[PDB]
Amino acid sequence: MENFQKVEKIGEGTYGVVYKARNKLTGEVVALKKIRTEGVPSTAIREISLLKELNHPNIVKLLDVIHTENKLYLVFEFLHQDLKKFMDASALTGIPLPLIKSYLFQLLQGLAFCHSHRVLHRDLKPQNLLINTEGAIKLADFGLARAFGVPVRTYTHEVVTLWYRAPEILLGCKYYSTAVDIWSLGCIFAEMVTRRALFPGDSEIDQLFRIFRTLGTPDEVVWPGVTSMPDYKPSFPKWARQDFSKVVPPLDEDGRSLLSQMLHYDPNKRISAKAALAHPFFQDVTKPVPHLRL
Ligand SMILES: NC(=O)c1cc([N+](=O)[O-])ccc1NCc1ccc(O)cc1
Repeated sequence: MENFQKVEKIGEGTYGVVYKARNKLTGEVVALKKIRTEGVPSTAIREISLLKELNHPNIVKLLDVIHTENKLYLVFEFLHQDLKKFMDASALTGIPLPLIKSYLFQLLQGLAFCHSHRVLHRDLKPQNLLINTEGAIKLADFGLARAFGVPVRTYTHEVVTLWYRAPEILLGCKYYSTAVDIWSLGCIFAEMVTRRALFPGDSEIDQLFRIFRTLGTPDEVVWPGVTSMPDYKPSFPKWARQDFSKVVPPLDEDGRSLLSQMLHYDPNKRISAKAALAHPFFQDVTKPVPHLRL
């Protein structure tokens, strides 16, 4: 709009183009997201508007929702870097364990807050985890998935990443629960530790089979009800579960314990954000400041 002087093109999310913009008046620097079509559902705008009240230090603030000419703009507080970029920049030496722990602890606080307010993310990934020079990390796009929906790609021929998708979503479950976010975060925690994606599937089935190959093909024993799920097939190969010690070496037993609880197959057995915060892994948590090159 004419109220913003597009500084640059921050990128192209799974909803639309994102710009770093400066408020001509306030001078405020923000992230402006133009949402993808021909009318804008009033149900969507109401849902979105509710999110302006969902404020927490570990949640990227949604400053404004602007509906105009079949176009919807979301104005968000701006942060200089995402975790995907930071991990790549830290690929040679790895992110120090104290910082990994701090980030996981903060992300869990953010999740606990949203979940206590009955708001789910549903599409957590390194790119929507934003960080600043203060050692803070925040979750971006909370609640957008429900307020809207999800197509085959993003909106314009852009492959949607499935690497962080919970198995219940992959097996066709129609009702998501807060557990899907814990799964995604577990996958991200593993990636920060090993410096490699945990389950980098390139198709829905490859995603599911990569999970099965590591955690074992689920059955009625570990996941009651799994064989009755929409896309479950009796023909799925039966893989034995691997040792966590081989999954995220050289993570210590406190870390491996927490991760295994975040990756339980049964959404109901999967640990909650609130409960994870009390896990012994965080007994010595601190808040280190990252070396950020902007
Ligand atoms: N709220 C935000 O600040 C932000 C928003 C989205 N987004 O998709 O809504 C993506 C990245 C973001 N910042 C990190 C960033 C900043 C500058 C860059 O050049 C690249 C990444």
